[PDB]
Amino acid sequence: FFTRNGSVGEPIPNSVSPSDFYYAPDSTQDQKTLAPSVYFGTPSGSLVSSD
Amino acid sequence: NFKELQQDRSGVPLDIVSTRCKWPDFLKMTNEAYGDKMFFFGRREQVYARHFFTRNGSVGEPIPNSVSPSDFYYAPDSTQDQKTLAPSVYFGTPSGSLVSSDGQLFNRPFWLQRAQGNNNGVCWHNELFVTVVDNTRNTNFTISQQTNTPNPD
Amino acid sequence: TPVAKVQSTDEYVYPTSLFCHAHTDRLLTVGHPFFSVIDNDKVTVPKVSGNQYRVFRLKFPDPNKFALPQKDFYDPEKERLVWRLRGLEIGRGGPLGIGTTGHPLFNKLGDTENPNKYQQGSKDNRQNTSMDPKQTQLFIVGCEPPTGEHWDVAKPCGALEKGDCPPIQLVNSVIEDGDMCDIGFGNMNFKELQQDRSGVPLDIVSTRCKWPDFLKMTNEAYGDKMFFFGRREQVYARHFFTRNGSVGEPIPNSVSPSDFYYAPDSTQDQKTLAPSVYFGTPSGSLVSSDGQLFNRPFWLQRAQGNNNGVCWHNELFVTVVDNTRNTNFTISQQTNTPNPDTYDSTNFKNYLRHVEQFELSLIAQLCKVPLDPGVLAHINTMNPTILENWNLGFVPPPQQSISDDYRYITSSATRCPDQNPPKEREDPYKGLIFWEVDLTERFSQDLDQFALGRKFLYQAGIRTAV
Amino acid sequence: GQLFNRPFWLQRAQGNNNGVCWHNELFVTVVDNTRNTNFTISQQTNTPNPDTYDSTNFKNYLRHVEQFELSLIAQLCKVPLDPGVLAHINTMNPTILENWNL
Amino acid sequence: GLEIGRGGPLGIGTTGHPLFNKLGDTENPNKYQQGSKDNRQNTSMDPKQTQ
Amino acid sequence: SQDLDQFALGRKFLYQAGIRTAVT
Amino acid sequence: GFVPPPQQSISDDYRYITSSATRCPDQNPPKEREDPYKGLIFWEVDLTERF
Repeated sequence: FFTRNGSVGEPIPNSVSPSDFYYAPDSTQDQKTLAPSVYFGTPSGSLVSSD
Repeated sequence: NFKELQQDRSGVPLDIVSTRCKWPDFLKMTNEAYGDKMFFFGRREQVYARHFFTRNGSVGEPIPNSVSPSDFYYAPDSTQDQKTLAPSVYFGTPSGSLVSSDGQLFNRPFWLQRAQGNNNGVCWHNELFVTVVDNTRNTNFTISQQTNTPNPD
Repeated sequence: TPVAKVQSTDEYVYPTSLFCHAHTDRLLTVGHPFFSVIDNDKVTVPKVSGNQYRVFRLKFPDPNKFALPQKDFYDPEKERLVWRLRGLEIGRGGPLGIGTTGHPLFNKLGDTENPNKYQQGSKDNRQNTSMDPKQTQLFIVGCEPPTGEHWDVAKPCGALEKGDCPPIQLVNSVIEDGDMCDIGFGNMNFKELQQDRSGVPLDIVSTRCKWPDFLKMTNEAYGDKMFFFGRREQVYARHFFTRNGSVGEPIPNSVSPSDFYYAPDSTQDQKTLAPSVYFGTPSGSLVSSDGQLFNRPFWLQRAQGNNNGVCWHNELFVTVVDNTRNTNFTISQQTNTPNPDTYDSTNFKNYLRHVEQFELSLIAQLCKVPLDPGVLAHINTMNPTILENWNLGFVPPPQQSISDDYRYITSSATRCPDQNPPKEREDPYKGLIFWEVDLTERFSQDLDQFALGRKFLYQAGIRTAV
Repeated sequence: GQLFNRPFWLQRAQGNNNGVCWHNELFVTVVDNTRNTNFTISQQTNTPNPDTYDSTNFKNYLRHVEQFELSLIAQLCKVPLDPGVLAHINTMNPTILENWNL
Repeated sequence: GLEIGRGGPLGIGTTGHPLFNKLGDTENPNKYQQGSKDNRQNTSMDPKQTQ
Repeated sequence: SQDLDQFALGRKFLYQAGIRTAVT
Repeated sequence: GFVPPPQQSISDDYRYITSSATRCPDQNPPKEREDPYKGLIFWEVDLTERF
């Protein structure tokens, strides 16, 4: 499960639907900027079987 | 209800952090007297725990100092490492395993011969509700755009 | 004199064609998954975990006091009635999901699945370690409470020194509501066998994990503890870990694979032997809706034992474990002030809550027992409380006696008349805790109107009258 | 995937001995690696009194407990020992006749 | 007819050697390793399942 | 013992062969 | 002239009744089927296997 790199096309809205509140990590010197929320999985076709 | 139960707004991923996750009330819809809410249904659910994590925050209920805390019982007060307990609010990261073509519910005709309740497929009011969840085709396609011009090398 | 050789209920219990439906409205319970929250004494939030036994004690209405319209099918001078369980459904309401348990201070030294180099030892090497337990589903139904087994501390035949290994004994007990199921660390008394209090996760560290004794429950003479059961259980070893502590039993200095002595004398780092006390973390893999025991009707045609589903005493015990809906929901509350614009970890109080949901539905058949001398003697030898509950035995031995009835009982010109002594003393299962369900006011003859009822009618053919 | 806790009815054996328990003996050979849970139990023997966890303190042990229960259904069979059956049994295993008589 | 009763709960137990003869992991090695006197390690495993 | 129905395997053997104990 | 009592007669027999940590030899009190000739010495002759 990976991320993408690039300019954000659509940023995360300022409101958090789980908590019903706005959120920002402005109290910390790390999280102040969001990481890219553009996720992608790598597929995997599992075991190939003769049956 | 993640909106009113988790004011942290950061306890579950973006698509559900502000939504309500509902499960179908099979017990109530089945025990309805006329049997109108559903007269046929199917389900295939599966999950395993992929990763096991903690929650960061102020502890809401401290672990009791008796045998209810397990290993954290016997206070490591003598040892500068383990004086303060790690958060005992664990959450697992879910994972729906391998999607297969064999396990597919959809793209098959169903014949409603005998319904579950007393309503045997009568579409009262000229109306019918079909409820579908299919988490086996949930692949999100990554798009890109070359906004700053296709010119540079 | 009377009889030997326990006979089937099908020989002295005559069925009728009268079937009744009875069900619970919906049984919900909300609690904490690991430990009960108290203030200091009174329980504020109980322990509700998805790895507990749910032992429902179902109470039936006495069929001998049912006002049937024409009672001419049975004689209350020579006959008595009983309920026989014929259909059942154990409904389960929550979504499928796996919850995890852990200990903030677990006795785990290292990971010995693959060690990049040899290791060390100090004081308090405990770690915060969580795990998903073994997956277990079971259902037992009977007219007596289930028997569970676990390994416990016994008294040795001589004295030992301080820190010696406690001797094991297999201890049978009743399984109660809120007892813990086995989770992959065995069936053992963690409170007595592990004085560390850090050897297993928080929800079991002080509990007794019990397993149903199927070997004793099938091999009992009358077959009353269970007359039907289903079970599914799955586990694999997820990680492979080591204990920390003083090694109670050393490894023997002789190596039986090579027939030689061995010591790491040539290698300075390996001279002190690393702990050979290993443990795996269990893991109940992928849960599936295909593998589900519950939300299915079960028709009890032929019981396992000689009790063919007869609910003696108007009682039924339904014992459920469902480790397939053990999703613990993580709650959070914003304390102090609902005004900050920046996230702080001190601003939020994290909580855990587990919610279970059950719905129980049964089809009971009325049966008549004609109480002839040999049937009476056999029922009395099997269980005296049956012939006490049903008015017939204990014909009245003494005669009348004067009690002299002193007119002014609270005067000082006579002796003290105090007597009035007895509090009611009936319940023999009072020391045990069950999820008591009352179905006395829930019996109905209109099977067509209920989901299990019409499932029973469809299975038996028997369509409703038009 | 369990093999155990199930009745197995010996209708016909694999070989020429159709379930006959010669010499009044039966061998039952079981391996069961699906119940190999080692119960890790510790004792506080060097630690009565302390309210702070120490490692020197607790003595760790390992234990394992097996439980078996074997049930069988035997049938009585009779063998009429003529010259041909006696010589055939003597050829198969002399100990059978030496244990009986004849 | 015969039946073999089995009483304990299901479960997998692990075993190991405190001084097991392993030099290195060869499933995925990042680069070349080394070696000396007494390279033994504490290593546990779950055995083959057999009934 | 010859009283087969008294034991779990013995009544399983009886159920398998039909062979039910005579009702007294 | 005796029925089975409603309690049952399942005996718990340990395989190593001399070992430490199993409580007792379990059978001190001679309650059931003791002849009153316990106090008298006779030349006890067993003819059970001699008929």
